[PDB]
Amino acid sequence: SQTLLVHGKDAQGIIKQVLSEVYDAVTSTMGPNGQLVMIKNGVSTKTTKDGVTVARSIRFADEAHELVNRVITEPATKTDEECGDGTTTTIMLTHALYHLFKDFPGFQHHRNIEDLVERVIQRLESMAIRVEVDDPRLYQVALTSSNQDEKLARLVSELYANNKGSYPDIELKEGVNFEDQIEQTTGRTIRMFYANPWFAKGHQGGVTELTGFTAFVIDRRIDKEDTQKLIDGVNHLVKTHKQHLALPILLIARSFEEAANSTLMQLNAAHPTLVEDGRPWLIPLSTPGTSELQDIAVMLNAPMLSDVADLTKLDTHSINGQHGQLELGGNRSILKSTTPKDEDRIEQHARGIEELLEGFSLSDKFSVRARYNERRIRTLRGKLITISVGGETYSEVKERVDRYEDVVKAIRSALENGILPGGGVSLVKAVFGTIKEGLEDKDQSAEFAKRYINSGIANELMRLSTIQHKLLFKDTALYKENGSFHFNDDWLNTPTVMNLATGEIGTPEGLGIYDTAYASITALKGGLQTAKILATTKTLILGEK
Amino acid sequence: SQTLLVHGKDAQGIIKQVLSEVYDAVTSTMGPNGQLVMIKNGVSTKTTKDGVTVARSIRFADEAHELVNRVITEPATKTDEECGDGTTTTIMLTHALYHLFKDFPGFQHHRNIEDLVERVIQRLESMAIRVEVDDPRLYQVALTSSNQDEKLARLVSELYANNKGSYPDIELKEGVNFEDQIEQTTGRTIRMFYANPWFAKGHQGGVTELTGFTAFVIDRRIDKEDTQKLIDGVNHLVKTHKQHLALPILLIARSFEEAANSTLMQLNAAHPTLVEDGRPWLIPLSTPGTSELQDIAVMLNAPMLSDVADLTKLDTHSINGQHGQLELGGNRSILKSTTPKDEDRIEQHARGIEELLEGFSLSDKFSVRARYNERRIRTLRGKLITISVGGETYSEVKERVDRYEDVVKAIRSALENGILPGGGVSLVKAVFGTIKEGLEDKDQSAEFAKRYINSGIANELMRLSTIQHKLLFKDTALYKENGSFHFNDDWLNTPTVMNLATGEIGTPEGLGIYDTAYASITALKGGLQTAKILATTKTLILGEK
Amino acid sequence: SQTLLVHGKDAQGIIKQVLSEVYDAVTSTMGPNGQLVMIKNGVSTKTTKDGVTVARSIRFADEAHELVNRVITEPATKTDEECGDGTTTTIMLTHALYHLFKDFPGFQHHRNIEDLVERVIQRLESMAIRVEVDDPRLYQVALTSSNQDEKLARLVSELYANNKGSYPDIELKEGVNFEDQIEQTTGRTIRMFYANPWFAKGHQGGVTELTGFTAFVIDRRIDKEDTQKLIDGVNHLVKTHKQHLALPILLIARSFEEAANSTLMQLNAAHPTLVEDGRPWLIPLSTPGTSELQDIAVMLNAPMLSDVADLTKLDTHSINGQHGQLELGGNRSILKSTTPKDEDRIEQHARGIEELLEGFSLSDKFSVRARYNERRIRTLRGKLITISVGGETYSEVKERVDRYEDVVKAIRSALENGILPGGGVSLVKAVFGTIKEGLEDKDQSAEFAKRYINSGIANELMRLSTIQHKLLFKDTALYKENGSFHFNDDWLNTPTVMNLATGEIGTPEGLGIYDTAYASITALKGGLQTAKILATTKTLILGEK
Ligand SMILES: Nc1ncnc2c1ncn2[C@@H]1O[C@H](COP(=O)(O)OP(=O)(O)OP(=O)(O)O)[C@@H](O)[C@H]1O
Ligand SMILES: Nc1ncnc2c1ncn2[C@@H]1O[C@H](COP(=O)(O)OP(=O)(O)OP(=O)(O)O)[C@@H](O)[C@H]1O
Ligand SMILES: Nc1ncnc2c1ncn2[C@@H]1O[C@H](COP(=O)(O)OP(=O)(O)OP(=O)(O)O)[C@@H](O)[C@H]1O
Ligand SMILES: [Mg+2]
Ligand SMILES: [Mg+2]
Ligand SMILES: [Mg+2]
Repeated sequence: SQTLLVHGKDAQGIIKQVLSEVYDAVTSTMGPNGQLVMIKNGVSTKTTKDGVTVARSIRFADEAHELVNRVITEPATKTDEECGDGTTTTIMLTHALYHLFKDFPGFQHHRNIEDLVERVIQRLESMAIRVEVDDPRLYQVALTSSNQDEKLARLVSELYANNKGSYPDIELKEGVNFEDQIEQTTGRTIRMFYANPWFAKGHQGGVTELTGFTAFVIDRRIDKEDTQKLIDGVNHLVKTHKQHLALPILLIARSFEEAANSTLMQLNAAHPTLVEDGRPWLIPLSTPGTSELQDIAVMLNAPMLSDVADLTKLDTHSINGQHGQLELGGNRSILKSTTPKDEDRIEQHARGIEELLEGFSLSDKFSVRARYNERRIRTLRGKLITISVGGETYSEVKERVDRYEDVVKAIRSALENGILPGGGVSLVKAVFGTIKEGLEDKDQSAEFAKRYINSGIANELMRLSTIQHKLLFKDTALYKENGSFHFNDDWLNTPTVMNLATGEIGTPEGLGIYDTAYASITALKGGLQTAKILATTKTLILGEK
Repeated sequence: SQTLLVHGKDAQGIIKQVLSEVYDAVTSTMGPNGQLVMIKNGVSTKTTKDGVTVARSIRFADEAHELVNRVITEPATKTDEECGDGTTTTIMLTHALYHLFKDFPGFQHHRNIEDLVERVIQRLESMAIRVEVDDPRLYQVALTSSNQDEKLARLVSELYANNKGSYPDIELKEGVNFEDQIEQTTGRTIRMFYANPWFAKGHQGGVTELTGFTAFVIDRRIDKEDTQKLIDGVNHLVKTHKQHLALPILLIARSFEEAANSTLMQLNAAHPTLVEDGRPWLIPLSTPGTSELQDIAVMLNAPMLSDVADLTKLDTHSINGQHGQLELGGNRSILKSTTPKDEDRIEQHARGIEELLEGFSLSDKFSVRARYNERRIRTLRGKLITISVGGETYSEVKERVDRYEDVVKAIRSALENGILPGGGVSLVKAVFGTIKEGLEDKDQSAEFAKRYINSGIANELMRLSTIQHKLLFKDTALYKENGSFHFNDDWLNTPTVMNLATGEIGTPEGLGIYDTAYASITALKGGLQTAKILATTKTLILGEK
Repeated sequence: SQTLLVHGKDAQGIIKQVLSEVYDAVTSTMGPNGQLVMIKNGVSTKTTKDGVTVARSIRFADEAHELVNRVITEPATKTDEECGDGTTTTIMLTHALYHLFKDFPGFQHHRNIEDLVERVIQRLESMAIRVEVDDPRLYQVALTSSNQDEKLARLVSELYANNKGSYPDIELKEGVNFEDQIEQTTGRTIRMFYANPWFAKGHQGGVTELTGFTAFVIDRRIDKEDTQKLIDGVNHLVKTHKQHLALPILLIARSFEEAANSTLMQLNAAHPTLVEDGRPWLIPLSTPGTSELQDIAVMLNAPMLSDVADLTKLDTHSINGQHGQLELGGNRSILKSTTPKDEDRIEQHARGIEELLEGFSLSDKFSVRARYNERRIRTLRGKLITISVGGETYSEVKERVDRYEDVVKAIRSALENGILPGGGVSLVKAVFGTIKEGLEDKDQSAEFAKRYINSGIANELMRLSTIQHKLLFKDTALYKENGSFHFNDDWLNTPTVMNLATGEIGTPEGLGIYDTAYASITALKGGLQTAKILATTKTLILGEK
């Protein structure tokens, strides 16, 4: 607390200090050849090469430095929390693009750097190699994202390929044995669960399996206001429409407050003739994006309802009690048995969501909105699998669980969005291409030249695409010959890289080195934003009021 | 705590230091091109360009320095809290005018600077372009005050323009979805609320809806002194005048203390024949400027009463029980159903307040006295709308709620008081107008020249009106040609600026760049005083006694 | 707390600093000639030469230095916890191999050094001399591991050799006398113990001896979820199948939570007719690697059961109550009386585990997978013995107990995995052999030369195998002649060392100086990993988040 207000040269000096320091730490771990980072936590030592673990746990002494560090880190951290294996690439570009912005000052040049890089992103978005579960490149992506795990990459891509038709939902648990072990189900993970522990079998939050139910989906949150309409709706359903009904009745909703749960507890005891072996016949279920409830409505053949008063106005046309098989739970509910008739309804709805995605724009296909609709698809069409991951020690078990989870994340987002050739090649093909497109285009060559090429940003941006390919293979066999390396036309057609596991040289395509499309795009997208913010900030305020 | 008394050279040296530091930090965030500010708060980083959020959160290490900072910050902070988008302009002029005051010392010159700038405020006040909700310039103000929000400016201007007759009262909630959602009501927000939670339906502070009531507005604050007269008045109303009475009875007042609420609770229990389904038939209501209660009286057809003893001396002439529809609440009460007979009374009372604003002086029209009276008009004639603002994250939703809030505040005060051409032009036109008006006027040129032109103040002030235009457009396409820029007669007739979003050059009128009149006027008003205060201070005291 | 982020030159310097200080301290204790280390602990002084004790309790002032010290110390400490006598070796090589990694930089050389040393490991693994309990080398191993204890080594070797057939399980107690005293039993230590103290005789955790029982092994952890099925299973067993039953019933499992134990307390009280002299007839037993319960199932003739619901569906074909003799206990249970009919079942299961080890790989034979399976064999076939260790003080008794425990750990892992000739010789033979093997082989001598010999790695790695032999005998009778020492053919065929206890010179085989194979292997394996880690670290982080 010497100076709480830092403006101008000093500010940009500290920004540049923190960036370059964070850059040298995190990039050192990149690739399988990356060098290590030892981290302190109290009385132990987590020694690692995982870039996400380095990025997250770097800390600074000065509040002003740490203020900048959080701006560089929380974008890269946030990539893996949604993607899987692509954090270090984000920080690299943040550094490279920041260095660019400062090379070309004046806030027309800045707007030209934004526009050019956004057009490079579009080339990557179009480059996306779409892939099916049959494909052996899935193994290659998983082999890439696992730091060469012969055993692991083989399991997951087999597990996806062996379910050629339905997209698997995988969960992980700490295993007891040395060997791993799999637990396949024909079950669908559903996002609903108990409102109160009383509504389970045994009356204490147990896992209630059922062989028949009659579901209803409400949109509104239920609190002290709704207590009248529940008694109206429930006694209407059991008194009038008891003929076409399979117990128990599920009331699926957004939220159930403690006032509403106590009322529905009394409604179960009101009709004790329907209580078979202790099981309550009425269960309220909660879910923590209103379309995720429409899925739940569609899965269980339940009607969609907007108000709690709508339960009175119902008929056999809208009420349909399923004779399937459900497992209600405290964390989540699981549907197992689905008749061919019910799966027919769910696939037709699943095509409808895929038909919205088919016609989305190119950049819209990599949006949050798009990834949220693909989440809904996996909920509907997707079997449940539970892998108990093993190892020699407990610490290898827990370490291996993380490397399983990174792979699962990558394979899913690979076939979802796309795949690209790795080794920092796809980035170089993209930049060098986007320059050649607008320049070769005689229509806009006039102005395209005057902004980018004429100014010299094009050639700067071309040198920066190299960074990754330099970081990986500078000081290896590939770079020993011919001083540095000639990025000529002959390379651009058939791009040579080195596999750092085996040692051999060839194309990324031939050697089997692939990145996920969503990573290297979202790295660049976030890399630009965070490079801009750093480059365009001129003031730091340390005063907690 | 070295020195607790600072006089003279040392005192002004700190003021100049603090004013220059706060200037550089805040004015860097001006315009859409504006550079950013990172702010610490514990373990997070709010990075922003909003000059308010910067201004408010600047802190200084030395107590002496922070003493002066509070004086420079609180006026600019206090502009947004009543206007919406007009804070950075305040600090700019506070700097600019401080420099003017010190350039011309001696307390005859000081008096002259005030008078000249005060006449410049009048020329701004007369430049105010009055605008209807119909007008497409409302979009242009909203667009400007939103930093180019195509979606937001369109929505709020559509919402005002679709209600061409009744001025909307908007509120904002944290929305769940990606999309926004709109909740239009035919309701008027009223400032009364429950004294005690016992008086609602269910006896715990709930939202009691009613379809009939008989209100009585009291002026005085109620405490232990008034417990006798309530029992006199209440039993007089129920025993004698029960025939012309619709329950419940509303006792609206300034403040109900805990002694009086315990008495009225017993008065409800005293007559249990009138308690219809729990609802207490007597409710005391509180409000946190006595004419706001006169509005509440006119809305509910209740008689205005000075003393609590007046409740006995009443008749069927003074008492009038409404059969409308009211919703009593803990934060505020709302009236929805109003019979065309009632809105005939309310509109006539609304015109009567507009009668006072028509004939007010020009400088009186921008006062607090004026704006408070306009607050009354919106309480009387105004529908209620509640927008649940959405987005991708929680932080974007809360970020976007403020940008909604700032646009609403602007649009309201735009049509309320006026609209001016932005881009720091209007200020130049104002100063170059005021100097020429007094100079060209044959009657007062003899003395006008001797004060302002001969002493050199006019030329100083002419240069300072440029400050805003220079900060925005220096280092751009507009200032590149011909060194600096020529503010000649050719410019004053048709003033050129640069739209910083698009990059094209033109008039503020032609490009659609508009500041609110109340902002740029209250920026100057506040600029002068605060500049005066800083320039006319020669002693700082730090001692907590 | 000056800097929390150490990168590059600074990082490697501290690693080298710490390694070379930890090397100097621990290696000085090596062999019987080793020099001493005094260690503080509050208000006393443990003065020692046992390398494990040195390494573990070395600390550093700077957090950065202690960060690295944990990485050097935790591997060698973790050798003796499983192996017995082999920590200083591990550190010695960690130093040596680190040195090598730095001499040959560039990460193709790093992969070469690994592959070469990995083949040196294989040659040691093949050099492993397998040994029977009858053999007099077991004494020679013990003699080495005890720093020459004539009285101790003789006992433990005599103890294993007198039980020529069954592998003795040894435990230790602090004795009262000067002399040692032994307590032989025909008892088998079993890993089950009381869930709750209520289930023992006297109802407070006592040692309940039984002469008849009927055991049942459950796989799952038992908590509040399983309380229904236990009452279903227990009353099914006692009501239906009471004829073929010997009390008490033992419910062996993974874990019994306090909800399940309170249920079984009521089930004993439910049938008081079967309570003979206080003893509860139903005991739940817990165990803190799923195949160890299959051993417990086989030892007691109990059926293996996955679910708790399986107890209902049972028959005389699956149920068999033993009429042996068991001793239940708080820490562990003990089986004494086993009929020849039972031991036939247990020996056949033991051979079945051994037939898995017959068919393992050479490198897999030294795995934790292998060592866990061999732990199962000793539990099955293995008589119990308890030695109360004596001495002249309390401190010598406790000192001597550790040296017993090292010899037991060594002798067990010697005959388990193998024996090698000590005096640092087998390391020199292995390295000098592995070089000559690949070189001599005309098939691969083309490339083997190009990688290892031509580069100079071979000659460096050969020099480093000397390290151990140099540190023992440099500055002795063996090294005084001929300046340094010639490691020619003549030596390799008959490798001369010195017995530092006597003084005389001869072969390690002849003098009787033998290392445990598992030690000098797992030292090298660990030395390579930890050298690599140290040599490939270029970032230290001290930030406590
Ligand atoms: N065998 C290989 N040969 C060459 N390059 C490889 C190989 N495996 C991975 N890469 C490259 O290394 C880069 C990925 O590095 P790495 O996985 O260490 O960091 P990241 O994916 O950016 O972030 P994270 O720490 O989340 O994994 C990719 O550009 C990829 O092409
Ligand atoms: N597209 C544009 N082109 C040119 N000038 C613009 C544009 N948009 C806004 N401005 C100018 O920016 C100034 C307003 O600055 P800004 O909105 O950053 O701060 P403020 O309104 O003083 O306070 P606050 O921080 O509360 O918004 C006005 O003078 C206006 O003319
Ligand atoms: N009488 C002896 N003559 C020659 N060498 C010996 C003799 N006794 C032991 N050694 C050698 O000394 C080495 C063992 O030393 P030491 O027991 O101090 O190391 P360590 O086993 O790694 O440490 P710790 O026993 O604390 O785990 C072996 O190489 C062994 O061959
Ligand atoms: Mg990874
Ligand atoms: Mg604003
Ligand atoms: Mg020892």
